[PDB]
Amino acid sequence: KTIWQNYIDALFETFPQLEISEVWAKWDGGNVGDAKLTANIRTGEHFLKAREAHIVDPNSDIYNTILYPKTGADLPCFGMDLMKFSDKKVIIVFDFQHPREKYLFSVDGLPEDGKYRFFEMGNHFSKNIFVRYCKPDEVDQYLDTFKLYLTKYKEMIDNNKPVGEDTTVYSDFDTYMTELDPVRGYMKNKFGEGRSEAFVNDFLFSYK
Ligand SMILES: C=CC1=C(C)/C(=C/c2[nH]c(/C=C3N=C(/C=C4\NC(=O)C(C)=C4C=C)C(C)=C\3CCC(=O)O)c(CCC(=O)O)c2C)NC1=O
Repeated sequence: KTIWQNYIDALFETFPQLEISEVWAKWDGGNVGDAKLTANIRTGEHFLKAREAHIVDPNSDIYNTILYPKTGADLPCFGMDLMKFSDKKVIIVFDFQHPREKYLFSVDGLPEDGKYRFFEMGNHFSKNIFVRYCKPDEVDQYLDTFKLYLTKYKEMIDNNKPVGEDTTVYSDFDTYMTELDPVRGYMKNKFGEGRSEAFVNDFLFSYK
């Protein structure tokens, strides 16, 4: 059972071609394990990969997924970080994440964002970065907006039909995310340092 189930459903209802090609990890961890990690690789028409991490424990439920489109049409990735940290607190982030360094991407008609702790806005995050904070029982209030972002992304995929498989397009992007993403603290704590290292470098941001 996950509070993110309707977001997850919407994603795969939009892109039903994204089927599991590799289960990269199913790990136990946390307290004596109360933490579980599932890391899947999915592939399908017009995508290089969709890499999906889902970490659950008694207090938290994190769904971290990036759709890497096929290269050749200068399309952004679609990224999400849906984090429940406790019974009282969640953060929802999703965005069009463009692989070009210091390149402003936007989709006119979408909400526009407004500074954050860790990343650099406008650099692999778009003008339409969507970040909200709320209670777990409140997450579906933003589902319709998420569905609009999915609709726009499906439109760009369907209209451009990229076919390239040049993973080096994503090198700067995966390098930036590796450098800046605050995933290491949580991961080491629950799973150990070698597993943390592998998860970040060989699964999350492996195109460096
Ligand atoms: C798997 C483990 C995992 C951990 C431990 C994790 C932690 C994590 N991500 C964060 C922020 C964030 N995370 C993102 C975005 C992303 N980050 C990504 O890895 C991707 C793909 C995006 C795509 C949109 C952004 C923009 C913030 C800053 C939010 C903020 O400052 O409130 C924060 C700061 C939240 C805050 O203080 O408000 C933490 C602790 N995210 C995780 O996924």
